[PDB]
Amino acid sequence: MKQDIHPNYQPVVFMDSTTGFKFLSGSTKGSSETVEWEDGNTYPLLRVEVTSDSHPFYTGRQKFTQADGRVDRFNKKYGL
Amino acid sequence: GRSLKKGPFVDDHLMKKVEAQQGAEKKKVIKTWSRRSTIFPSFVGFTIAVYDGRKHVPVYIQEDMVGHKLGEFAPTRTYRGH
Amino acid sequence: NRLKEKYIKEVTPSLVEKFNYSSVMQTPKVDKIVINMGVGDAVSNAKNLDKAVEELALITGQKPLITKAKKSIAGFRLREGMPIGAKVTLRGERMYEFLDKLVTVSLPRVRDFHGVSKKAFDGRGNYTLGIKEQLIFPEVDYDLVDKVRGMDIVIVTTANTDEESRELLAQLGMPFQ
Amino acid sequence: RIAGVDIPRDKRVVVSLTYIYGIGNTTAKKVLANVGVSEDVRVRDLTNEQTDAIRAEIDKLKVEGDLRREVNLNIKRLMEIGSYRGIRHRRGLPTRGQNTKNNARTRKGPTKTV
RNA sequence: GCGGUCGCCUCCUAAAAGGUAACGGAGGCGCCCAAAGGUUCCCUCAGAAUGGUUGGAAAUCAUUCGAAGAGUGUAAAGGCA
RNA sequence: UGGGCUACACACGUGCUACAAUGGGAAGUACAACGAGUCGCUAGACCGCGAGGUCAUGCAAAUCUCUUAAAGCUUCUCUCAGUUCGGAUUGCAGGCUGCAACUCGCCUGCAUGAAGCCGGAAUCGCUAGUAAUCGCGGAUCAGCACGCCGCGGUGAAUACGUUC
Ligand SMILES: [K+]
Ligand SMILES: [K+]
Ligand SMILES: [K+]
Ligand SMILES: [K+]
Ligand SMILES: [K+]
Ligand SMILES: [K+]
Ligand SMILES: [K+]
Ligand SMILES: [Mg+2]
Ligand SMILES: [Mg+2]
Ligand SMILES: [Mg+2]
Ligand SMILES: [Mg+2]
Ligand SMILES: [Mg+2]
Ligand SMILES: [Mg+2]
Ligand SMILES: [Mg+2]
Ligand SMILES: [Mg+2]
Ligand SMILES: [Mg+2]
Repeated sequence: MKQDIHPNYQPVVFMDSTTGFKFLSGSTKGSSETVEWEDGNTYPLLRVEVTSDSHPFYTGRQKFTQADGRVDRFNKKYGL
Repeated sequence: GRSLKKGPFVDDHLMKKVEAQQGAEKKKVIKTWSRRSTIFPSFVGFTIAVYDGRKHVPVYIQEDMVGHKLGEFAPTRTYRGH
Repeated sequence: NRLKEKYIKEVTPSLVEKFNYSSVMQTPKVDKIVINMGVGDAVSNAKNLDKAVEELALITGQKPLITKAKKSIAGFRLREGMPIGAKVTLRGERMYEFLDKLVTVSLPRVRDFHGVSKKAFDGRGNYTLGIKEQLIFPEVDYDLVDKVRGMDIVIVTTANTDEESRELLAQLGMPFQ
Repeated sequence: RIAGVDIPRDKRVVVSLTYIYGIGNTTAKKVLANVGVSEDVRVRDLTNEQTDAIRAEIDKLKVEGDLRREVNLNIKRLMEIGSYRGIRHRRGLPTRGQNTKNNARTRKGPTKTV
């Protein structure tokens, strides 16, 4: 790998702030904040909104009523 | 819209007409002038010939159409561009 | 490295079992990842190409190769050789880390994400995912970007069939529809 | 940020939230009241805890892509049943009884002097 | 007479050496390159199929098919992987 | 009985809302007049985010109600952004009136958030409690007005002059 041309690349642990699940990868992004890690090391911490451990499609668990047929809607609206 | 307490509306004669045909494996066209009649669940599978002002346009009532008035499927004006 | 460990420990035996491989060498692996940013707008303004190159470099951790029109075209207007489009090649640890980020963070951040296509296989076991919009990668900073651009991420594997490629990618983590 | 939309960082939190499709002023005020967040605080100054609580409250709602899908599904359903409303949607004419001899620009598009 | 032509290069005419005419059939030249030369090293094309955001027949990317169907500054013939 | 008079590639009249900071939003507080009311105006209470609903009260009225008017004034916020401007359009869910709201009513709530950055040629009204601006009531009216008639609140600039 040629020297002095590529972007700075350092290890970094990122966390899905919704669930707190964290794990380590590499990125060109850094943070003014850092955290420790297993194996006994410290890495910059990158906060993330969503990951595979929280995204509805990944988890399979839905969050709505899956719509309602119009016949059922009619019967519910008019108590029939 | 129409107050909930009143419940849905359908002309009684039309409701009787559909009731008479509820027990029909092969249903027959139901001719009506009652555009104001709502589409009830029992209407599904029927074909209602709604008067549009000059002729009875047949409308096949699928279950997706419930909640709508009959006249919503019988346009009264014909416009083909200028 | 975590994704590599997954591949070596859990994925490999499972693939061998499923596809009845005589030798471990037959186990498919992700050979390389080629991420290409097609920038035809460079003709109208090169600064767009410069910013696209910068963004791709930030995403991948490597300086991209700035490709040039190999042929001259009228509606695309390159007396052959003008710099339209760029790419990056990832292998080994960098490739595995980038793929892990792609599966675990970047894709979840796609607007109204319902998985990834399942017919997007070349027919020889190489997959390619078309990102419509950047900013799904945390490095993009979502403000330095002036024009939203996408990319094509080609995962080239040693699999001989799209079946094997799909199995490998699913086991490595791929939200197929 | 919150729903995949980067709300203005320097606006007060209610105004920033309003930029989320499916959230109006009333909805933003309601979610902030439920979470316990003062409306005057600029979003840039929000703490991570506040942002996470806001994200949970918003996720409780239907917003953004799903809301667009639902509304478009309703319009498509009208079109496909072929109601008067569906035909109005199809031909870009007012659907709620407005007169079309004049005005109706919002649906018709810019006037074609021809 | 008027019209056309006058020097050089390539093909056919040209009759399997060479050469061979016509106011015979077709085209070019009066340059260009400071690398588009020499050498060392390295590389192999054109298209097609499929997949892939902007992107469409066709820009960039990937895999297979692909013996030359490309390229060789500039006409043609010969030659060159 | 139903439909149409409500159509819609367009052209032109008359109005409403806007394009913002002399403003938007939030909160507090003050001052009218003209008119209408019996199966009609409806107090007060409770329910509902609101439209409104229920119970129920006075009044054929200088007695009760519609009716604590809005601009206004005092603070807080917003900070020039097609925005906390705008409110078209559309989705959903509702309240009424009516036998009935699809053609084809008004209004409310949530959601959405259009063009629009002060307007070419040209053209209109106005000389004072006038223009501008702010509300209020009434007729027709089961329900349906940015239109008309009427009422008051605040409230200016300009007129050298008769050549055109
Ligand atoms: K109409
Ligand atoms: K008009
Ligand atoms: K008007
Ligand atoms: K103010
Ligand atoms: K109606
Ligand atoms: K004007
Ligand atoms: K009235
Ligand atoms: Mg919003
Ligand atoms: Mg109308
Ligand atoms: Mg010879
Ligand atoms: Mg010879
Ligand atoms: Mg050469
Ligand atoms: Mg009649
Ligand atoms: Mg008329
Ligand atoms: Mg402005
Ligand atoms: Mg006078």
